[PDB]
Amino acid sequence: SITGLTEAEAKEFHGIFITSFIVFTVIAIVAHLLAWQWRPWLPAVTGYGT
Amino acid sequence: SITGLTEAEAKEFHGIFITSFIVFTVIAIVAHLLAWQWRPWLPAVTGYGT
Amino acid sequence: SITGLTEAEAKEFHGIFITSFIVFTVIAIVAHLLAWQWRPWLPAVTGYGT
Amino acid sequence: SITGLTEAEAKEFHGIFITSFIVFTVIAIVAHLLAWQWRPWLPAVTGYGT
Amino acid sequence: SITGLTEAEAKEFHGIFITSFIVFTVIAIVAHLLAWQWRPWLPAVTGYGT
Amino acid sequence: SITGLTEAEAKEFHGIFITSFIVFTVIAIVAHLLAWQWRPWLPAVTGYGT
Amino acid sequence: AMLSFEPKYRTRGGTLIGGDLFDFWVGPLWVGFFGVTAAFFAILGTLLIVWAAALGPTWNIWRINIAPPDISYGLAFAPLREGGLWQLITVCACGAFVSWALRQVEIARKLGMGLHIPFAFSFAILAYFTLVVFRPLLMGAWGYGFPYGILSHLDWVSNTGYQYLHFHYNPAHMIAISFFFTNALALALHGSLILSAANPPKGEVVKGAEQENGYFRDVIGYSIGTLGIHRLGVFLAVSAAFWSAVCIIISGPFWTRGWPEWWSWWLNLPMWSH
Amino acid sequence: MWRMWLLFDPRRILVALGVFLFVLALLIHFILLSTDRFNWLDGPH
Amino acid sequence: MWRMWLLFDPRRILVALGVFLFVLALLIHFILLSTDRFNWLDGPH
Amino acid sequence: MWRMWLLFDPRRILVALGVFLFVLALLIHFILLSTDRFNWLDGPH
Amino acid sequence: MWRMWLLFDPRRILVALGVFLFVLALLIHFILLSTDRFNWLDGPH
Amino acid sequence: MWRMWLLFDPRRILVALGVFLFVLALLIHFILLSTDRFNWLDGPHAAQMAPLPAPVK
Amino acid sequence: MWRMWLLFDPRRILVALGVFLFVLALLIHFILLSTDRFNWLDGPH
Amino acid sequence: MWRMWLLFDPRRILVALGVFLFVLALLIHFILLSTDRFNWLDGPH
Amino acid sequence: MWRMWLLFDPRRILVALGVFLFVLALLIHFILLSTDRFNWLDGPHR
Amino acid sequence: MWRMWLLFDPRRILVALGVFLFVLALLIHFILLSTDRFNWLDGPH
Amino acid sequence: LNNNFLDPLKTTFPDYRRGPLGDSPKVWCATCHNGVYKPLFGKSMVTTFPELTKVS
Amino acid sequence: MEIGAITQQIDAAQLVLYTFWLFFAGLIIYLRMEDKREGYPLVTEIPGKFLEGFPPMPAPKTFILTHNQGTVTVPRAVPRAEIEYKAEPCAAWPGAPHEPVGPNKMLSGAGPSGYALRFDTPEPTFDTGVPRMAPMRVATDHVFDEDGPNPIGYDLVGFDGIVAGKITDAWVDREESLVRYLEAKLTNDKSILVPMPLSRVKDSTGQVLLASLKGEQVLEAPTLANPDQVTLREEDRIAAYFASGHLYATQARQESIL
Amino acid sequence: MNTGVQAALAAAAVAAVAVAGVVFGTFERPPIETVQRGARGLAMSELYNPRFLAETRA
Amino acid sequence: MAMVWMWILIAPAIGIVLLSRQ
Amino acid sequence: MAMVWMWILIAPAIGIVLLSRQ
Ligand code: BCL
Ligand code: BCL
Ligand code: BCL
Ligand code: BCL
Ligand SMILES: CC[C@H]1c2cc3[nH]c4c(c3C)C(=O)[C@H](C(=O)OC)c4c3nc(cc4[nH]c(cc(n2)[C@@H]1C)c(C(C)=O)c4C)[C@@H](C)[C@@H]3CCC(=O)OC/C=C(\C)CCC[C@H](C)CCC[C@H](C)CCCC(C)C
Repeated sequence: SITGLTEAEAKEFHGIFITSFIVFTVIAIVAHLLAWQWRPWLPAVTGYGT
Repeated sequence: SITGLTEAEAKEFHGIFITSFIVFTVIAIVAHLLAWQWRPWLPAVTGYGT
Repeated sequence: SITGLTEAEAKEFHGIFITSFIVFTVIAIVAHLLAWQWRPWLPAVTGYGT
Repeated sequence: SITGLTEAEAKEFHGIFITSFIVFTVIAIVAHLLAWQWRPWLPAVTGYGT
Repeated sequence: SITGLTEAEAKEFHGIFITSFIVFTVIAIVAHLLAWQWRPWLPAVTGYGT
Repeated sequence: SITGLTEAEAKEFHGIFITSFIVFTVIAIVAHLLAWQWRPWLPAVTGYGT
Repeated sequence: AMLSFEPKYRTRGGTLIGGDLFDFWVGPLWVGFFGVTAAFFAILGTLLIVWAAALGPTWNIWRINIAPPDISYGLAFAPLREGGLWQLITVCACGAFVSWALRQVEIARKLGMGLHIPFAFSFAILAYFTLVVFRPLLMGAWGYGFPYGILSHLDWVSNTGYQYLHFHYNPAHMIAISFFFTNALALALHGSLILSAANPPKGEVVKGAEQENGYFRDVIGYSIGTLGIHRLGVFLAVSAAFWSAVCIIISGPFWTRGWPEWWSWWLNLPMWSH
Repeated sequence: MWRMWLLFDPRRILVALGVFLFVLALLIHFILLSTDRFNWLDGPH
Repeated sequence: MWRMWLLFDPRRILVALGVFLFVLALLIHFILLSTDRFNWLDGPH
Repeated sequence: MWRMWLLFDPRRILVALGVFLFVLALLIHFILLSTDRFNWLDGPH
Repeated sequence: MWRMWLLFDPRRILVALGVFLFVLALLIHFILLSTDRFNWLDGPH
Repeated sequence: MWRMWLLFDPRRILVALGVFLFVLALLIHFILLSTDRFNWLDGPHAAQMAPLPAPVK
Repeated sequence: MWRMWLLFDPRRILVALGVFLFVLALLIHFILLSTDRFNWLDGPH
Repeated sequence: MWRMWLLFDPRRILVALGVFLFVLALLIHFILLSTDRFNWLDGPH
Repeated sequence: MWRMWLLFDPRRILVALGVFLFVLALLIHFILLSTDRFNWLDGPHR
Repeated sequence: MWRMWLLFDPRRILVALGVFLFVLALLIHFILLSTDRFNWLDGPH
Repeated sequence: LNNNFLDPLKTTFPDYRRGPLGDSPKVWCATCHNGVYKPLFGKSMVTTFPELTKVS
Repeated sequence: MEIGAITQQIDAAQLVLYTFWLFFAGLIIYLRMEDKREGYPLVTEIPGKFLEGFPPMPAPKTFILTHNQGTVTVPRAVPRAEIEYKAEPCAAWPGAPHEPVGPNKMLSGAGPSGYALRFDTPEPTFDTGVPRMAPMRVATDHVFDEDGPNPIGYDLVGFDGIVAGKITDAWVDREESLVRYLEAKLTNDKSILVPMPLSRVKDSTGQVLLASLKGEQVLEAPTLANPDQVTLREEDRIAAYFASGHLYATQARQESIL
Repeated sequence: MNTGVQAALAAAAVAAVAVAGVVFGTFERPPIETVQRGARGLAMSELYNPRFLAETRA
Repeated sequence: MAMVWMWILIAPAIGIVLLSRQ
Repeated sequence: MAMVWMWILIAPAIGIVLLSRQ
């Protein structure tokens, strides 16, 4: 191939790349859940109002 | 074909492209529905008025 | 031919080009109808006057 | 033929060019008729004077 | 092996890279634990309040 | 061996590198202990106040 | 249309993004992905400039003035009629300049050339980025950027210079000017020497490296050579832009007083201090 | 009018048209945002 | 009058005409928007 | 339209298309954040 | 979609993606720091 | 996962990560020093009594 | 004067004439707009 | 004087004459416009 | 003086003479316009 | 620790060490001289 | 201030209070302002000293 | 008191400015005409249609060359013949690129592997008709400077790490006294020239690194007609072959990398 | 290494250290307080170093 | 004045479509 | 709070040694 990776190596990287993307997204989701508890965003048009 | 893709590869890539666009647009449609609920746009010439 | 297209492919693309143009224009016409309903333009010389 | 077109092609392009020019002009004429109705130009020396 | 490491050397490097990252993270965690005791961050919406 | 040293020099240099690093750190620890005695850092949120 | 020797050189490839989709020529110009991007940013940026001019009080080309936001807006995106249009035009200009440089990289790769030309142009981009983003960022407000107007941006330069009351005493300003002046002197010398060798008196044979190197050894005792002069031309022009970027980045973020006062460090050296 | 495709390459027209349409749409949306009457986000002042 | 296209290249004419007409149309629309009388968005003030 | 991928490789347009979508979305998010009504962080003043 | 790695070097893809993610993360953190409500160092004033 | 070092050069990753981590750590320390609450050298603590010239927009 | 076209290329003259006439016409229109008396859009103030 | 064209190419002279005459005529028209008495658009002050 | 055309090219001389005479004529006309006495358009500048 | 000279050239070490120490000493002497308290020539004030 | 007050005090000032040319010390902008756009940032000290606001 | 006034609105400085504009317009016309002494008139997708653009092409000028190698008139009435490049167009419409053919694209003559048909004689020195570029075995008055690398005896290595040969001699410019080519003895006993601007002399490992070609592609590089001199045309052939490797050495180098 | 190169590198090294001494011994730094007083983009405003201003206010 | 927009936006679209069958 | 700096200095030092004796 142009890159030089075989079909097997290309599949292996893609499996790791995709599963690493999911891990990053999951950690981010938990980070946002924690961040929401500290300080919610998306206020009403009147404001947050405590 | 000048890309080196076979008939089966072209259909598979096309299927991936279509489902991604539908998923991306559907998520966008739900996001706009939530955004309108949070804060509507397109005011009257008077304004928004609470 | 300068483009190097035969008659069959020249006609085929024109058919796809026309229908894409028509759909794009029809969507724009509906958008303009909704835009005019939301906020008309082209005021009188004395202003929009309420 | 320096241009590279044949006599039949010159006849064909010229007819299509002229009808396209007429259509473009007729639309522009009506647009200017509507534009004059909305807001005339060429004021008098004193001014438009409402 | 686009770089030049054998399969075993890839195993060797990865093993001590993981623990070096772990030790670095563990030291950082205690540093953040101590820094929190000195001066906490992430205040309430009303402020730190002494 | 991209460095150019056999495995014999690697443990030789490492052993000397570590003990030199220990001496450098222990001296720095003593310096910081003396520095803390002269002028402590990390004030309380209300200041130093001697 | 193509030059007489051109057709053999129009090969496919050399692109960084996109590939064969945008790899074609329109007339003499090659497009590529960044040509599409450069065209988009250039056209949109120019159209926004005209729209900002339409909102202004004049159509005089010399008097059109598109100004940045107020300082009070800080780093926020201002409303379009109060400096927001300036910010959009700035973003378009940044996109257009970077795309132009990246397009040059692809063109040089298609011809098998070195990347010296886009490298040299990147220093011009750095100076612009210093003026409109880097210096405003350090000052904390987009209002520090210069207004977009042929004569109005000279007013910004003048007022900015007198905020330090004598801008000639800026030390990086002196170095940058020395590079600009030397580059013009070097350009005049280089252009003259090549033309003098290629265009001797009528009926005389064309002259080569022996006369070219011989000329400056006779007049000044040294010749830098053909490779050296083109190295010098890049180095002088690039350093003029680099030190220009330095001279303005230190004016306000790293110096808030009159520039002549800065030279008190030299006047107060203990070898001769009063 | 189907004869333009034998006078112009469809690919080069589409890329030209795509840039032209996107620029024009962006310009008009920005023009409306810079007016008081047709600002659909903050509305009139 | 059709031998003119045996003289002038139709492709170069159409591209130059297309650029010329779009730039001119943009310029005229922009000039009207700058005026108080012919501004159709915000209008007179 | 699967035939389109026999002419142009869909793998070579993803980064170009991904860049386009990101810049468009970044523009819209920044425009909304600048407005008083649609600022979702500090909210209306 | 694993065929993407038959055309593009994963070294270039990962470095470019990593730089993009880091710059994006820096931008969002700095934006929050500039707000009164979401500043976690000095807090609201 | 370990196979990545067959693809990435350990020489490049270690040097690049070392530069990245130090610059990031230097940035975070400087950010904290710039804050009143987290300045660990001088610590935390008159503008209305001695005002600057008023802005004129 | 028919012999004029035995001397100059008819294509180059017409292109040169077309550019000259448009620039002159554009010049005259602009001068008239700049004047108070002959401004046909806003009129005399 | 008929042998002036045995020295100078008529094409060279005609182009030079046309450019020279137009620039001179443009200069004179502009000079008159700058005067109070001979301004035919706005007239005397 | 007919021998000078055996020394100088008539085409170059006439071209140089034409440019010189016109630039000189332009200079004199503009000098007179700048004067109050010989300004034939408005007269004294005031 | 005597093995450090099998790794570094004593010529470059002694030259670098000598230059470093002298410039460091010059830096410290001048820093003290600029202070009022540690000025040993004219003294404080 | 310099012509009517400081200069006529030339003989009253001792010679070490005068310049190298023997002239009396004189006032300029920084004598009051001292590097600030207003002296003492505009804070007034004469409001409670009416005797310093009227010429005898 | 109005010094410099021509009319109530036109002043002297304004007139001098418009005088410069007329001169500058003429200068740009002159410069653009001088730009058209090479490659014009333009060729189109028509067998006999040529464009000269505006401004038109200038009158011919003649260069006299040294040592009886002739006279050169530019713009040429009949342009120089082009090489017989081997490429297949990627499309039929104007503006489309072409793809070089052959297993070794560096020999196709298309893209960066193209070159000009220059003089088929060596460039001579001005003082004597002696060839300007000569191997140091012939130009014995040139020796390598100390405190600088000496590449003689180094291995010639492609960017893939494959050794293609050993450096045997260096070719110097007798006019400027500098190295322009390194001569390498290849493993097939070929004795090719490599351009110095495309060679990285790593004196630490004793290697000359080629970033443009793989080791096996070096073995097909052009060879000199005779071993002691190189013509101007051969210099172009050698440069084109090595430089085209940056786009043609691997399929990856020709495709978009991101 | 060539003696002329060594002298050039030594001179460059001395200049760089000398420049570093002048730069770090004289320059100010952000943050800087700006008081705008003219129109947008006319660059009519006042600069104030907060550290210098704090000393001046004292 | 909806007529002004309706003509200029829609009529060129029809003109292109009706020219497309020539 | 001498301990706050104590760990951030000493622990990476003892971290390297304990890491280097595996
Ligand atoms: C505002 C409220 C909270 C907060 C709310 C959130 C929320 C919500 C999130 C974060 C997230 C992050 N925060 Mg935070 N965060 C706060 C304040 C901080 C402070 C601080 C000094 O106060 C720090 C150090 C951090 C640190 C971080 C990062 C660990 C993380 C950003 C991920 C990233 O940059 O990926 C970019 C870099 C990469 C992805 C690495 C590149 C990987 C590549 C693709 C693989 C190959 C790499 C190759 C070999 C090298 C090339 C690339 C190189 C980097 C050059 N936060 C405050 C206190 N923070 C995010 C997170 O948890 O993500 C996991 C997240 O969702
Ligand atoms: C604000 C409250 C506290 C404080 C809160 C914290 C917290 C919380 C943390 C720190 C951490 C650090 N602090 Mg602190 N810190 C404070 C004030 C200080 C002061 C001071 C003068 O007061 C000093 C000297 C330090 C010093 C340090 C460092 C020891 C450490 C950051 C390490 C680093 O940069 O890794 C970057 C460099 C590397 C990781 C080396 C890279 C190794 C590579 C992979 C191997 C090859 C190297 C390569 C080839 C070349 C690169 C070498 C160079 C890095 C360029 N702090 C104040 C008092 N500090 C962090 C820590 O403890 O980390 C363990 C941490 O979590
Ligand atoms: C001020 C009062 C009215 C108004 C008064 C008028 C008047 C009067 C006219 C218009 C006309 C137009 N108006 Mg209006 N118009 C108004 C406000 C608008 C607004 C808006 C956002 O408010 C929009 C989007 C428009 C849009 C338009 C266009 C539909 C049209 C210009 C045609 C053109 O540019 O062809 C340019 C493009 C071409 C000519 C391409 C044609 C094919 C070419 C020759 C060959 C291809 C070349 C090459 C391949 C491509 C190059 C060109 C490409 C198009 C880029 N108007 C206001 C409300 N408007 C004009 C019109 O309708 O003409 C028919 C016209 O006369
Ligand atoms: C101030 C009082 C009057 C006035 C006083 C006069 C007087 C007095 C005269 C004119 C003359 C002219 N006036 Mg008037 N004119 C006025 C206001 C105007 C206005 C206006 C908008 O108000 C316009 C458009 C004009 C226009 C004109 C021209 C029609 C005419 C000759 C100018 C010229 O360029 O010829 C020069 C150009 C040529 C002769 C073409 C050269 C032909 C060459 C030899 C062959 C082709 C060469 C080459 C291939 C192409 C040409 C080169 C390029 C075009 C550069 N006037 C006012 C109202 N005007 C003059 C005239 O009538 O002459 C017949 C004249 O004597
Ligand atoms: C670094 C050394 C010097 C340098 C070098 C340099 N410039 C270069 C290059 C190089 C090597 C190129 O290769 C490149 C080129 O191709 O030139 C022909 C270029 C170039 N240098 C240019 C200009 C330029 N360089 C300048 C300076 C310098 N260039 C440095 C002093 C200046 C100055 C001092 O003012 C100018 C004006 C261009 C002609 C060209 C790059 C053209 C380009 O960017 O193309 C893409 C963009 C457009 C075609 C239009 C973009 C329009 C914007 C979207 C809107 C306008 C924004 C702008 C902020 C408006 C401001 C107006 C007011 C200031 C009046």
